[PDB]
Amino acid sequence: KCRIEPVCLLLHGSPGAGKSVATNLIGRSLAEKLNSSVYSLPPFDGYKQQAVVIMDDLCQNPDGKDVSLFCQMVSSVDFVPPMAALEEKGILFTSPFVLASTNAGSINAPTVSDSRALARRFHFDMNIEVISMYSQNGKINMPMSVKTCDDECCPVNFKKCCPLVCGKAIQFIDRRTQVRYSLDMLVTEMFREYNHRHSVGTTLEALFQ
Ligand SMILES: CNCC[C@H](Oc1ccc(C(F)(F)F)cc1)c1ccccc1
Ligand SMILES: [Cl-]
Ligand SMILES: [Zn+2]
Repeated sequence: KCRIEPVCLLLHGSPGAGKSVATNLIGRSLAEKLNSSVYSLPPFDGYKQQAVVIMDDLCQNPDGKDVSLFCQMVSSVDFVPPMAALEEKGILFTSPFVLASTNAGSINAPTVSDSRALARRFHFDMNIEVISMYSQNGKINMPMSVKTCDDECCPVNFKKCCPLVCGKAIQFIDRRTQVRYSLDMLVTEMFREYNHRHSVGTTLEALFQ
């Protein structure tokens, strides 16, 4: 149990809510801070210890295999993804971030213990809301949402701003506290938690716990 636990995000949205756009942008911003890239987990072909793993469109009813793998990934246990069937060598999983999206209001695992294990691991658990101006027919308008903002915007974690970044088009709502974030703000939060987990103070604290 020598690995720092990945920082994990779950986004709940609807099919047209731009869930995958959101995880892609959050993921890329975080990955760039670590000089790395994003890897989408095929539901481990192509995994190369990328800093950010994305799991898009989690089903509402994961089975025991889904639960088991996810709980390996998001933990402090050394974990070698299964690669034998791909005839590739075993390598330790080291991604410090895992982002997931789902259309489910609530994920329901097979047992309530399983549900507790998932809840423990989704540190950030947010609803996506698309702002009505930027949605037609239940589908987010990407041309509108990617259009560069004027200079009233100066983003923290991106080189330029658009409504996707600063909360004009999409917002993220904490499911426990109802606190609201722009995508940019959420990246700041996720990287702060990463820095917290990797700090000397935190790691030395664990010697006494
Ligand atoms: C095989 N069952 C559906 C595939 C699977 O769905 C999942 C649903 C939930 C979870 C968990 F456990 F909540 F993390 C993990 C996976 C999934 C979805 C997207 C990416 C990887 C795996
Ligand atoms: Cl149980
Ligand atoms: Zn903006």
